[PDB]
Amino acid sequence: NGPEIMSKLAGESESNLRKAFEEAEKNAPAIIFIDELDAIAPKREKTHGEVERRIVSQLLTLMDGLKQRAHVIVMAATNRPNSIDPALRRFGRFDREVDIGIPDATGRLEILQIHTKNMKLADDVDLEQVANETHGHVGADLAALCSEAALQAIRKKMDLIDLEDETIDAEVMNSLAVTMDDFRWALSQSNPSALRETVVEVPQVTWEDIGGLEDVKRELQELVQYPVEHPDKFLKFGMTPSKGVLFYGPPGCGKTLLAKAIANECQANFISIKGPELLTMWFGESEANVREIFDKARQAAPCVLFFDELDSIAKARVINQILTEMDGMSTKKNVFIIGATNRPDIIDPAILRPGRLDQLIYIPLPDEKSRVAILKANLRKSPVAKDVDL
Amino acid sequence: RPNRLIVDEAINEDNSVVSLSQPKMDELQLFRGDTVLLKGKKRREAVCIVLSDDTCSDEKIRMNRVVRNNLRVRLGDVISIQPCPDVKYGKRIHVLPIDDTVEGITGNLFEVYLKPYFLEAYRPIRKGDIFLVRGGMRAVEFKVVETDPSPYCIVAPDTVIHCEGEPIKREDEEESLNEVGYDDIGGCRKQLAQIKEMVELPLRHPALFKAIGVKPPRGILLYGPPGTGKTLIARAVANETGAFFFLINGPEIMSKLAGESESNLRKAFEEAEKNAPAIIFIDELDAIAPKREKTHGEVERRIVSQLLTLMDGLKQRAHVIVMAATNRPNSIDPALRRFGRFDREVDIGIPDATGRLEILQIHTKNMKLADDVDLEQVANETHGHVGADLAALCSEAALQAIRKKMDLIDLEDETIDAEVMNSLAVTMDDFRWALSQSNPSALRETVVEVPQVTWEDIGGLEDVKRELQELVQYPVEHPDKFLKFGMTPSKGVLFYGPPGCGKTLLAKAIANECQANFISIKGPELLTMWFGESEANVREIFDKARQAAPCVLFFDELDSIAKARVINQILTEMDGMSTKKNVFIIGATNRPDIIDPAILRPGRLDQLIYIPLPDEKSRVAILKANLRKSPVAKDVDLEFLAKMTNGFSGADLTEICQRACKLAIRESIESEIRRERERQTNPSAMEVEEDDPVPEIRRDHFEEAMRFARRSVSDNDIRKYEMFAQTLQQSRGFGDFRFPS
Amino acid sequence: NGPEIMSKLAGESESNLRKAFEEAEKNAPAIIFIDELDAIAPKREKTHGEVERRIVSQLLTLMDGLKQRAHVIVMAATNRPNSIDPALRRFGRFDREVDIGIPDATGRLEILQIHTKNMKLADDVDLEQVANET
Repeated sequence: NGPEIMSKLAGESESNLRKAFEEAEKNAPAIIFIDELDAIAPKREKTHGEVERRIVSQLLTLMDGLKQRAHVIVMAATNRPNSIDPALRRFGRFDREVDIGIPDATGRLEILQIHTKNMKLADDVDLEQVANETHGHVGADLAALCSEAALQAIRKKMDLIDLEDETIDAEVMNSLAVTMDDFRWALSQSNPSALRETVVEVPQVTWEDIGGLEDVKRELQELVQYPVEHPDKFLKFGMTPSKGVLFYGPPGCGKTLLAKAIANECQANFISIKGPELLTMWFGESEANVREIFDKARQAAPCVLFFDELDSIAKARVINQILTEMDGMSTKKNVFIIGATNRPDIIDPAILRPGRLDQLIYIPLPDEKSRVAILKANLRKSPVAKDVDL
Repeated sequence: RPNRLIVDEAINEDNSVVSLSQPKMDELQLFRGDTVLLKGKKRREAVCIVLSDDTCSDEKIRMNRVVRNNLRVRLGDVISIQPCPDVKYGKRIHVLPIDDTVEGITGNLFEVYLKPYFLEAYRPIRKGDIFLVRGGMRAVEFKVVETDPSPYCIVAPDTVIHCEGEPIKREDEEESLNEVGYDDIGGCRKQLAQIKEMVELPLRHPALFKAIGVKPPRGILLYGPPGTGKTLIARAVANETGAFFFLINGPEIMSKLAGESESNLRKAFEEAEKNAPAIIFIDELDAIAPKREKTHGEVERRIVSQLLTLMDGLKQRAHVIVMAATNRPNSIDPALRRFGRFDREVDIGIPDATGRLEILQIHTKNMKLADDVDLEQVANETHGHVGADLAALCSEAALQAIRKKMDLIDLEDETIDAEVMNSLAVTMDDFRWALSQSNPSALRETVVEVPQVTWEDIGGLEDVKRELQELVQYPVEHPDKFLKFGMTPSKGVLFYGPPGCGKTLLAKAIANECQANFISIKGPELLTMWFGESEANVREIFDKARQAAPCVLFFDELDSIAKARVINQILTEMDGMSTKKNVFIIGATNRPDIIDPAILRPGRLDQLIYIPLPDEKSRVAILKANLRKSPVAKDVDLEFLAKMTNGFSGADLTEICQRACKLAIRESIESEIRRERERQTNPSAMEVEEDDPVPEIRRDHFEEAMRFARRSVSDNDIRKYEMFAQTLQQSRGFGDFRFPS
Repeated sequence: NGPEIMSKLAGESESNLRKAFEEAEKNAPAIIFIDELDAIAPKREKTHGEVERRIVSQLLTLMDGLKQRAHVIVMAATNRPNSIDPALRRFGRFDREVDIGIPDATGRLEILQIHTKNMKLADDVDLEQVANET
């Protein structure tokens, strides 16, 4: 445990660490686990004493003191890789780093399928529908949602669970099933989501969601699909792939709904940062805080990170912070940078140098077939009368 | 279920006796010589033998005074009766004279007060029973505290005696009356109901929660401003059930030596684990676990980590819950707000106006009030007071009523006679003095409440009323029809108009109509964030709105920072706010062109309702509305004053109904000068009646106050808002077309 | 005194505070007095160690540990109410705050009338005139 080897006296916690690693060495092919690593080894700025430095160095020495024949591996658990003392991210101690991030929409159905096992549900509930909502929930929040819905279904049955019957009879103990509006109450009335950061997923918009623009479809296919679906033919005659286009057009003509379409078609992940999330970096002088949103894109290899209104800081830097990062990013990874704008003349011309952001695709106003496509697309949910022409 | 019955008066003198009805004998089937337990208030009980008589009613029990007081029940209250087959003989119940009517007798009195009184009855005596014995003009009540059998005892005469201790005074009663009830706490009735919902059903039913498989809570945060009795509420919750309290103080486990405070924490959690379904309480959490910035040493980090380890080390079968108490949730070490330690967080905030009446109703209990006082009136004022401040107000008013009676409370009578001790009642101007002369309010932050303005307070604007009804009421009163054909609700409108035409008095009206809470931040509270670079300080004013679910947070003059950021800080927060919560953001402005256009993107703030100048019916409505308090003469016309003031804004004609009041108060002050300055003021032909020259506002006060009227808004600036209304394209273009047939 | 319960060894000043409050509890209706409160309980910014936090918390616990039947009241003495640790201005410890400010012109005549008692003055002096200045 994390703070259990912190709540000892001085000079005794290291005895516990040595005893734990000795018990790991003596036993079978085994695995130790360190929970809450950032409470025993924070960043160097959060170390005002010295006994914590003794614990950290003891951890480093005992970590490097293992043998490859001993067959013991160490798993730690933090929340963000910049919240660790960087003296233990060197080679030999902690290198491979996996990311069990936020579960997505269809990744949320099984996590409450496993919690609704011992609870009798009725036939009106629809786990797919509640899974469709609850953006931002984590597994513990969904356990709390299930418990709150069961408690609301108990609390509506106070007409039988009375004060006159203190000992509760065996009637309601096995004859109460939760219904759908209990879930909607427990979702609506309570449960604030504990999520504000980015989310990686494949989008579900389709190509016919915005019809037309066949030249743009052919161009985006030539710039995204072909360097990843056929990577050998790009090596036959040596053409290097491009690393990003720049859309520009009138405001609100389906730019994001077009940028997500190629991500869905390629089965590629899609992160998205926006305007107000961007310029709040340099309004509060946190300029060196785009490295994390780029190496997060490095971890998910086939992604397409999408800026949005990157001219928002051109009302009066961070363009240079992306600019020093885009050239340092290699090309064997297939991450692409599509940026959107509405005032294309006010942009910095250094972003248009060949190598950084070369293509300039112009998105026009919607034509007729695209208009009937988007008009039918917005009326999926609403039942419309059959004689309503479109 | 025929168990609970009301209690009424009795005639008989026998003790530990409960009255049953002779038509109902065969359901309980217990005879005369059987012992029963009676459930009473505040979790204290007593035991009795039964009597079967006809003088009792069908649902009413006739019982004597001391067991009515041991159950703490009075006339009207309903008690329960149940059989208890665990009757047995015992050894040395510990009797003790708890009164000052002993008359100095000491030694062995128990041969005439105990041994002849108990026999030929099988007298059942529970621990804490307050039965009296009268002998020789000495009515001594023996409240036992140590009973070797459990829970009650039958006293035998062969029981050996143990009475070496000293009789004590009323202090042991003073440590039993603070086993308080639900009625002893007011001002937070909603939060009391919510925390009772959270706590009480696991505690009284430990088996059903394990039976379904739900998780009982492990830590509740009782955050709120200090002094509102956040420790009395936990005592009430624990004592209204069969719990066991344990008060861990804040700096008491900080004032020990090094290496010894953690021993106290381990001993406290071990005592909680060993005992019953219990509740510990940690007062002043932010003194033992502050934010990380306020930790320069390391021993405090050892205490914090010890708290974290012992918090996570509990089991769901142990049935112990932890309540802490801070003042603001950003004032805690955020390593203990994770899942499993402290998640559910209730908010016993500032009591409101009608929430303040019961909190001094409970303090004015033992003080004799007169008939002129009006607790509703003092409750109407005192904005900002908390419960301790109202206790101080009551004490200061009683002290001022004492201090005015120094003519009898003299220096010649050092020992004060029993006259003024029970014949002094507080009157209303004492309360007004103690409110005015003293008691600064300890409140500056926001307040959540439902407003009390009504729709007819500003008449007219029926299109705006229909629009606000369509944008606020229908997504919450009928949430299923918005799901039938999938229209998502909007999340806020933006008013704009001339300055002072009743914007806030219109925005509060829909909050009152929807029975919705209403917070309000203003201009100078807004831009003082970015003038002192506290830009990341709107997250708290948004999640405070998240906690109260049906609220309508109202900005005011949000263009105040457009004289030379925080618009971006609201802008990154509004998109992150979900839509299943029904919080709405109505913002007001006066210069609608200077606003940031990024606030007008669809999704953030879409609707643009234009509030015009007040028309005629709205003018007569607001003019009658401002004259509720002032008595006005019945011949003072108002429809003629309505259609005469034509271009006047709503904030200008609210001024002339204060100028007329000032012009009448001048004449009513001046008329009293000559009446006391009568030359040769003789008792002959004296006006014993009050003449009352100005009893109400007459006609010529308005006829003279109208002469100083001035329209504030010109014509050149109302054309600016009309031009901005034309900048919205305003349904212009093609116009009508028809579908083909 | 203020720094007298600061000039002890570590772990011994709290013994002095407990002995003082015990002597107040045992005796008559009494009054204790704490001079120079801002040297044993300053603002939180002026606390770099932790033993001063132990003294402050000991003062808080012993302050709240009194009973209304004990008849002991506590008077402190600072120079400005923003120069105290604000954890002891809550309800139950230190609420009522009087202000013996600067004496005024005619409030200055009696304060030197009481000092010129044992000094023989002549007839030409005028205490009202010197009171008018200063």
